[PDB]
Amino acid sequence: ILLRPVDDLELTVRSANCLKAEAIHYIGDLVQRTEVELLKTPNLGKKSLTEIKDVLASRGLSLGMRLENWP
Amino acid sequence: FGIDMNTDHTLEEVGKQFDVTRERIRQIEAKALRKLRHPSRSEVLRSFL
DNA sequence: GCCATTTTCGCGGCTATTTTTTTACTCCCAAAGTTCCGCTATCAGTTAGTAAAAT
RNA sequence: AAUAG
Repeated sequence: ILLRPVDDLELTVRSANCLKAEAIHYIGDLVQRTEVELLKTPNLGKKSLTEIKDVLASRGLSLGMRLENWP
Repeated sequence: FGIDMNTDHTLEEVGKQFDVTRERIRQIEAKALRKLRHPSRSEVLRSFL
């Protein structure tokens, strides 16, 4: 799951484009940032973050999980 | 595409289903193909190529 | 009209594996149906652009 | 046809 790219998350066009603009390439990268990075992402709206956290809740993960030895 | 049917159909009679709209049927077909092209639900069908 | 003799008819084991065959030969013409290239024209699909909507 | 059983 962690090694899977963000393109497996079924994100919207704007959400995927914003995450690519932030150069997030893997799920582990995204789940290591919380709102500290995502809410400050340019062009990333308020409803977008709600959608992302709903998706992660569907996948059983959350934001800002602390993982060692990544990558 | 004619799946589970005797004949294939063009956009006109597919629109004839509920809303006769070629531009709409074309958009929904494109959306369906885009969702089926997502790697989350296409690894099963990828093995048949 | 039955007793014998001659004439057809059908038969002669099961599994494998190596590998083609070959003569013989008019012509022309007019009439008819078919094909192949090129062009037209229509419809449907695809794609580019722009406005509508949402963040 | 030839060959093996």
